[PDB]
Amino acid sequence: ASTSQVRQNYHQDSEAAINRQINLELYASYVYLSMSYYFDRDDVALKNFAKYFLHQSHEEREHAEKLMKLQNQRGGRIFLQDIKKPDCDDWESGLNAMECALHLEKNVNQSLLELHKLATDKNDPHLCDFIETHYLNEQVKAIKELGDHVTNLRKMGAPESGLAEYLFDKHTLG
Amino acid sequence: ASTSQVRQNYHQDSEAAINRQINLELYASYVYLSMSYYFDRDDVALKNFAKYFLHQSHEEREHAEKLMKLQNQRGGRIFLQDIKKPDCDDWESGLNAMECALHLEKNVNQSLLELHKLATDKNDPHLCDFIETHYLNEQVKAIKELGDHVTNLRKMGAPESGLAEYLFDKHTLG
Amino acid sequence: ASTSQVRQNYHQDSEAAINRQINLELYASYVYLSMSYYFDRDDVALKNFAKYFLHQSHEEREHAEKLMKLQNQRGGRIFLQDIKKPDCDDWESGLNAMECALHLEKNVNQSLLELHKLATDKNDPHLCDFIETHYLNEQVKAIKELGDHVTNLRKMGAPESGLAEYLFDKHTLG
Amino acid sequence: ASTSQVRQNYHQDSEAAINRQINLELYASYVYLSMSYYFDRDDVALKNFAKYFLHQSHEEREHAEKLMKLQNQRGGRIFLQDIKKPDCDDWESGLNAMECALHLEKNVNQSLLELHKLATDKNDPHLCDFIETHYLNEQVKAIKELGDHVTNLRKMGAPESGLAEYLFDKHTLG
Amino acid sequence: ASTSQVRQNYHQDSEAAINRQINLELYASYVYLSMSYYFDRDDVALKNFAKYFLHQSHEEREHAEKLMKLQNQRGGRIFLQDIKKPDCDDWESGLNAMECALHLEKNVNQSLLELHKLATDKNDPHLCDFIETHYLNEQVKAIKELGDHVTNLRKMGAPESGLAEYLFDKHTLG
Amino acid sequence: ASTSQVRQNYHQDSEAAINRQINLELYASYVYLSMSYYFDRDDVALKNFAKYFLHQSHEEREHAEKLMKLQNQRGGRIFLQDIKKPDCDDWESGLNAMECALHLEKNVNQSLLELHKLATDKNDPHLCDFIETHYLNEQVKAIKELGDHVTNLRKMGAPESGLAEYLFDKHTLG
Ligand SMILES: [Cl-]
Ligand SMILES: [Cl-]
Ligand SMILES: [Cl-]
Ligand SMILES: [Cl-]
Ligand SMILES: [Cl-]
Ligand SMILES: [Cl-]
Ligand SMILES: [Cl-]
Ligand SMILES: [Cl-]
Ligand SMILES: [Cl-]
Ligand SMILES: [Cl-]
Ligand SMILES: [Cl-]
Ligand SMILES: [Cl-]
Ligand SMILES: [Cl-]
Ligand SMILES: [Cl-]
Ligand SMILES: [Cl-]
Ligand SMILES: [Cl-]
Ligand SMILES: [Cl-]
Ligand SMILES: [Cl-]
Ligand SMILES: [Cl-]
Ligand SMILES: [Cl-]
Ligand SMILES: [Cl-]
Ligand SMILES: [Cl-]
Ligand SMILES: [Cl-]
Ligand SMILES: [Cl-]
Ligand SMILES: [Cl-]
Ligand SMILES: [Cl-]
Ligand SMILES: [Cl-]
Ligand SMILES: [Cl-]
Ligand SMILES: [Cl-]
Ligand SMILES: [Cl-]
Ligand SMILES: [Cl-]
Ligand SMILES: [Cl-]
Ligand SMILES: [Cl-]
Ligand SMILES: [Cl-]
Ligand SMILES: [Cl-]
Ligand SMILES: [Cl-]
Ligand SMILES: [Cl-]
Ligand SMILES: [Cl-]
Ligand SMILES: [Cl-]
Ligand SMILES: [Cl-]
Ligand SMILES: [Cl-]
Ligand SMILES: [Cl-]
Ligand SMILES: [Cl-]
Ligand SMILES: [Cl-]
Ligand SMILES: [Cl-]
Ligand SMILES: [Cl-]
Ligand SMILES: [Cl-]
Ligand SMILES: [Cl-]
Ligand SMILES: [Cl-]
Ligand SMILES: [Cl-]
Ligand SMILES: [Fe+3]
Ligand SMILES: [Fe+3]
Ligand SMILES: [Fe+3]
Ligand SMILES: [Fe+3]
Ligand SMILES: [Fe+3]
Ligand SMILES: [Fe+3]
Ligand SMILES: [Mg+2]
Ligand SMILES: [Mg+2]
Ligand SMILES: [Mg+2]
Ligand SMILES: [Mg+2]
Ligand SMILES: [Mg+2]
Ligand SMILES: [Mg+2]
Ligand SMILES: [Mg+2]
Ligand SMILES: [Mg+2]
Ligand SMILES: [Mg+2]
Ligand SMILES: [Mg+2]
Ligand SMILES: [Mg+2]
Ligand SMILES: [Mg+2]
Ligand SMILES: [Mg+2]
Ligand SMILES: [Mg+2]
Ligand SMILES: [Mg+2]
Ligand SMILES: [Mg+2]
Ligand SMILES: [Mg+2]
Ligand SMILES: [Mg+2]
Ligand SMILES: [Mg+2]
Ligand SMILES: [Mg+2]
Ligand SMILES: [Mg+2]
Ligand SMILES: [Mg+2]
Ligand SMILES: [Mg+2]
Ligand SMILES: [Mg+2]
Ligand SMILES: [Mg+2]
Ligand SMILES: [Mg+2]
Ligand SMILES: [Mg+2]
Ligand SMILES: [Mg+2]
Ligand SMILES: [Mg+2]
Ligand SMILES: [Mg+2]
Ligand SMILES: [Mg+2]
Ligand SMILES: [Mg+2]
Ligand SMILES: [Mg+2]
Ligand SMILES: [Mg+2]
Ligand SMILES: [Mg+2]
Ligand SMILES: [Mg+2]
Ligand SMILES: [Mg+2]
Ligand SMILES: [Mg+2]
Ligand SMILES: [Mg+2]
Ligand SMILES: [Mg+2]
Ligand SMILES: [Mg+2]
Ligand SMILES: [Mg+2]
Ligand SMILES: [Mg+2]
Ligand SMILES: [Mg+2]
Ligand SMILES: [Mg+2]
Ligand SMILES: [Mg+2]
Ligand SMILES: [Mg+2]
Ligand SMILES: [Mg+2]
Ligand SMILES: [Mg+2]
Ligand SMILES: [Mg+2]
Ligand SMILES: [Mg+2]
Ligand SMILES: [Mg+2]
Repeated sequence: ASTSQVRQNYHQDSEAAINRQINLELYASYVYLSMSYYFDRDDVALKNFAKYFLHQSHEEREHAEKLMKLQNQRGGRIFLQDIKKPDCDDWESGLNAMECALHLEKNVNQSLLELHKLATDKNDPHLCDFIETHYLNEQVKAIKELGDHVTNLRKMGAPESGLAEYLFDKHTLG
Repeated sequence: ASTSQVRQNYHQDSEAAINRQINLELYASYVYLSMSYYFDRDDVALKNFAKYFLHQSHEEREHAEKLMKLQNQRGGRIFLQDIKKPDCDDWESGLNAMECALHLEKNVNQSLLELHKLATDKNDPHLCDFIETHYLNEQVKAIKELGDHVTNLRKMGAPESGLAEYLFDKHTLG
Repeated sequence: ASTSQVRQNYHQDSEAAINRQINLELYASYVYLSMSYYFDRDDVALKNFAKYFLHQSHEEREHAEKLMKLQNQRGGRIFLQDIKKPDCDDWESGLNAMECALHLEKNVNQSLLELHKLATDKNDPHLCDFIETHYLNEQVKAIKELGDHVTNLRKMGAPESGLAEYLFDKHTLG
Repeated sequence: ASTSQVRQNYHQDSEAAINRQINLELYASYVYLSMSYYFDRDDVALKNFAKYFLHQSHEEREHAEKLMKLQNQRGGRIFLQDIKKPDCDDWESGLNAMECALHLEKNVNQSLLELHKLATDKNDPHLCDFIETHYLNEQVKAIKELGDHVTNLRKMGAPESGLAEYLFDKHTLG
Repeated sequence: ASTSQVRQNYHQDSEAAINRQINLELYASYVYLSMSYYFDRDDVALKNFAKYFLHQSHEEREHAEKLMKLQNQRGGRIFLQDIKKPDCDDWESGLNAMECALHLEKNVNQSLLELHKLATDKNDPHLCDFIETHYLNEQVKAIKELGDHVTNLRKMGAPESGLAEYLFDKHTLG
Repeated sequence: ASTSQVRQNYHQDSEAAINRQINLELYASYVYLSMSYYFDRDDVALKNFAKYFLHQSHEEREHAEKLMKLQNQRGGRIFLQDIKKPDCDDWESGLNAMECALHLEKNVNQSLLELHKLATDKNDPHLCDFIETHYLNEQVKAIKELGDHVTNLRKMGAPESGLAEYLFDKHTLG
C-alpha cells in the first residue's frame, strides 16, 4: 500500500493512464503482427508489405517497454490487462491494411494527446516532456508516412490493380 | 473457403493446434515481460533478473513468429485470440519468479508434446520434424536451465536471503 | 547376391523405393532444364525465368546424387531407369511454367511422404531422419515459393499481360 | 509453324541433328553418373575414381546446355527425348569403367564428326566453327586422357591387381 | 527418491536404456584405445592406424559424455557400471582390426536402434530426435567408412601382404 | 613368446607394474567423469565444479595413454583389465567430492612411489626418470591444489553453506 521511495509529483490518475497506454501499445504491436503475416500468405505474397508491418510491430513493443520503464522510474506500479485480438475486418489488400494502420496510428495519437492533457492538468512537466520527446513526433511522422503510402497506392490504382500493389511493394517498401 | 494451392498432408486439426500454440507462445512472451519489469521496480532492483526475463520474452515472440510462418508455409490460416494477462500470483522474489518460469516452460513443453502426438496421429512427418528441430530441445534446455537456477537460489538461502538473490543476479545472470 | 557388409535395418522395399525416388529427382531435373531453355527462346526472351529454372534443375540433380550416396551408405544397390522426357504441355507462358513447377514439386513431395510412410512401417529411423532433414522442409519451402510466384503473376495480370511477366522477371527473379 | 525472326542459314536437318546431339550428351552425363556411384559402393570403395567420373558427368551436362543455347541462338526449337539408362555391362573394375568411358567418348566424337559433315554439306560455317571450337578438341583431349588411363591400369596389372587400381586412384586420380 | 523438478515425459525404462548406452560407448572407447596401441608396438609399427583408432577412441568418449549430459537434461540419474576390457581376439593385422571395428560399430548401431524403438514405444519425441540427430547418421557414416577400409585392404592383398597394410597406412590413413 | 627387438634393461616385474598403473589411471579418469556429471545434475547445478572435474578426467586419460606409449617404447606388452566403476559413496557436496579427489590423487601417488621403488630395485634409471619427469611432481601439485580447495570450502562453511559452494564455484573454479 505505502508509497514508493522514488515517487514525487506523480498523480494516481497519471499512473493509471500510463497503464492504459501500455495496453494500447501492446495492442498496436499485435495488429501489426497480424497484418504482417497476412502478406506472407501464399495467396497474398507481398514480402515487403510483410517485412514493413513486422518492423512496425517490433517498434510498438519497444513503445510499450519504454512506458513500462517510465512507470517504474516514477514509482508507479504496472498493471497489465489482456491484449485484445486485432479488431479490424479481413485485411483484403495492401491498400486496406495501410488504411487500417493509418486509423490505428491516429487512435494511438489521440490516446497520447489525452495523456498529455492529463499530465498538463496535474502539473507534471516530466511526464509532458516524456510524451513529447518519445511519442508525439514519432506519431506525427508515422501518420504522415502512412498517409503518403495510402495516397500512392490509390493513385497507382489499388486495390483493383494487383500490379499497383506489386510495384509499390518493390519500389517503396523494398 | 476453397483450398490453398500449397496445402498437402496438413490436417485441419493440426492447423487448429498450431493456432493454439501461437497463442500460448505469445502468452509466454507476456508472462516474461511482466516478470522482467517486476525486477526493474525501485523496491526489487535486480537488473540482471530484469534483463534475463526480457530476453526470454523476446525469444517467446520469435517462437510465435516461426509458428505463424509455418502456418502459412503449409497453407493453413492464422487465427488469433486475445493474449491473456499473466495469471501467476504476486512475483514476490527472484526464486518465486524462476519457479513460475519453470512451471510456464513445462506447460509449454506439454502443449508441444500434445502437438507432436497429433502430428504423429495424422502421419505429418514435416510437422513432427518442425516441432523436434525448432521446439522440443529448446524446451528441454530451457527447463534444465531454470531448474539449475531454482536449485542455486534455494541452496544460497533465497528467498529470505536478499544477499543470495543479489549475488545470484551478479554471478549467474550478469 | 550375398549381403553388403554395411547393411543393417535396411529393408529391400526401402532400397527399391529409394531407386524410384532417384529416378523422380532426375526427371524433375529434366523438366526444369526444358522449362529453362523455353525462356531462352528468342520469341519468349525472359532471361531471369531461364536462370531461375536452370538453378532449380541443378538443385534436383543434387537431390538425386544425395539419394545415390544414401543408397550406398546403407548397403543397397542403385538401379537406374530411363529418365522420361518432360510430360507437360507446351510451356506457353511464365505463369503456366510456374504452375507446372508447383504441380511437379507437389508430386515429388507426395512421393517423399510415401517413402517416409514406408520407412516408418519398416521401423527405419535413420531413413526417416534422412528424408526429414534433407527433403521434406526443402519441398515445403519450394512449394510455398512457387505458390507465391503463381499468386503474384496472376495478380499482375499474366498470362495476357506480357508487361506483367516482363516486370516479374526483373523484380522477383532478377 | 512460321519462321523464327533470328533464323538464317540454319537447315532443318542441322536443327534435328543438334537435338540428337543434345540427347547423346545427356546420355553420356548419365553413364558417368552411374560409373561414379559404382566406385562409391562399400565393396568397390575407390573415392577418386568416384570423383573423376562425377566431374566427367557434370561436364557432359554443360556440353548439353551449350547445345541447347546454340539451338535457340540459331532460331531452332529444342526437342527432347527420353535419356536412356546406361547400356554398359556390370562396371566390374576401374579398368573396365575406363575402357567403357573411352568407348563412350569415341562414340560421342563420331556423332560430332557426322554433325560437322552435315554442317559442311549445308554450307553452315557458324555451326562448323561452333563444333570445332567447343567440342572437337575437347573430345580429342578426353579420348587421349582415357587412353592414357587405360594404358597405365593395364601396365600396373589391373584388373586382377586390386593394389594397381588402389594406387592409380591415389597417384593419377588423387 | 522423489521426482526431479525438470523431468517430463521421460520413462524409467528410457532412463535405464540411456545408462546402458553410456556403458557401451565407454566400452567402444576402450576397444579403440586397445587397437590404437597395438599399432604402436615395435613389431606392428603402423603409426597412422595407431592415430586413426586413437581418434575413434576419443570420439566414443565424446559420445558417452553427450549421453551423460542428456540423462541430466531430462532429469534421469546416471548409473555407471564397470567398463569391460576389450573382448576381441589378438588384434593380428590392420585388416583384422578394421573388421573388429566394423563389428563393434554395427553392434553399437543395433543398441541405438533398440533405444530408438523404446523411445518410440514410450512416445518420447525429444529422445527420438536426440538419437537421430547425434547418433544414427554418425553410425551409418562410421560403418560405411570401415566397410570401405576393409574392402580396400582385402583388394590390396592384406593381411598376407605387409606391403598392402604399409601403403594403406600412408595413402588412406595418412 | 620370444623377446622384443627393442627390449633392454626392462624387468618383467616393471612391465606388469606399468600395466597395473595404466588401469589405475583409467580408473581415476572414470572417477572424475562421474564426479563431473554429479555437478551437472539439476539438483546440484555447480557448472564450474562440473568443468573442473571433466578437465581432471581428460588429464587422467592422457596419463594412461603416456604409460601405454612407455610400455611399447620399452618393448613390454600392454595388458588391459576392466575399469571398475567409481567406488566412492554418494558424491553429496562440492566439499565431499574435493575430499574424495584428494584421497584418489594420494592413492595414485602411493602407487607411483611403489612403481619407482620397484624401478630403483631393478636398476632401471630410464623408468625412474620417466616416473619423476611425467608423474611425481604432477601428483604433488594435484594434491596441494586439492588440499587448498578442501581448506577454502571448509573455511567458507561448506557443506552446510550452499552459498559457500556457489561462491567457490564462481571465484576459484570460474
Ligand atoms: Cl506523488
Ligand atoms: Cl495522487
Ligand atoms: Cl484483464
Ligand atoms: Cl470485450
Ligand atoms: Cl506542468
Ligand atoms: Cl521523434
Ligand atoms: Cl521531424
Ligand atoms: Cl515526415
Ligand atoms: Cl491437406
Ligand atoms: Cl483435414
Ligand atoms: Cl479472442
Ligand atoms: Cl477467462
Ligand atoms: Cl508420420
Ligand atoms: Cl535446440
Ligand atoms: Cl543439447
Ligand atoms: Cl543443457
Ligand atoms: Cl538389413
Ligand atoms: Cl528385407
Ligand atoms: Cl529402364
Ligand atoms: Cl511409357
Ligand atoms: Cl522407426
Ligand atoms: Cl530445409
Ligand atoms: Cl523453414
Ligand atoms: Cl518459406
Ligand atoms: Cl534458315
Ligand atoms: Cl531448311
Ligand atoms: Cl521420347
Ligand atoms: Cl529401346
Ligand atoms: Cl561452309
Ligand atoms: Cl579445346
Ligand atoms: Cl590441345
Ligand atoms: Cl592431351
Ligand atoms: Cl516423467
Ligand atoms: Cl516411468
Ligand atoms: Cl558394475
Ligand atoms: Cl562377465
Ligand atoms: Cl513419439
Ligand atoms: Cl551426422
Ligand atoms: Cl550424410
Ligand atoms: Cl559416407
Ligand atoms: Cl606408393
Ligand atoms: Cl630386458
Ligand atoms: Cl625379467
Ligand atoms: Cl579383466
Ligand atoms: Cl571386485
Ligand atoms: Cl638405477
Ligand atoms: Cl611437473
Ligand atoms: Cl613445481
Ligand atoms: Cl603448487
Ligand atoms: Cl562475491
Ligand atoms: Fe506506439
Ligand atoms: Fe516458446
Ligand atoms: Fe527434388
Ligand atoms: Fe560431351
Ligand atoms: Fe559411439
Ligand atoms: Fe594420473
Ligand atoms: Mg485501452
Ligand atoms: Mg510505427
Ligand atoms: Mg498504488
Ligand atoms: Mg473479444
Ligand atoms: Mg481497419
Ligand atoms: Mg521538450
Ligand atoms: Mg523531439
Ligand atoms: Mg524514440
Ligand atoms: Mg523529435
Ligand atoms: Mg491456449
Ligand atoms: Mg526461453
Ligand atoms: Mg480453412
Ligand atoms: Mg481475465
Ligand atoms: Mg507461478
Ligand atoms: Mg520421427
Ligand atoms: Mg529430426
Ligand atoms: Mg536439434
Ligand atoms: Mg531455433
Ligand atoms: Mg537441437
Ligand atoms: Mg517414377
Ligand atoms: Mg527447387
Ligand atoms: Mg540386392
Ligand atoms: Mg514416352
Ligand atoms: Mg504442367
Ligand atoms: Mg531441418
Ligand atoms: Mg539440404
Ligand atoms: Mg530444416
Ligand atoms: Mg541418339
Ligand atoms: Mg570429359
Ligand atoms: Mg520448326
Ligand atoms: Mg531400355
Ligand atoms: Mg562398356
Ligand atoms: Mg580450340
Ligand atoms: Mg569449352
Ligand atoms: Mg582448342
Ligand atoms: Mg552393455
Ligand atoms: Mg567413430
Ligand atoms: Mg530414479
Ligand atoms: Mg572379464
Ligand atoms: Mg573382433
Ligand atoms: Mg542429421
Ligand atoms: Mg554430433
Ligand atoms: Mg546428419
Ligand atoms: Mg589396480
Ligand atoms: Mg589432475
Ligand atoms: Mg612378455
Ligand atoms: Mg564391482
Ligand atoms: Mg571418497
Ligand atoms: Mg635418481
Ligand atoms: Mg620436472
Ligand atoms: Mg607432463
Ligand atoms: Mg617438474
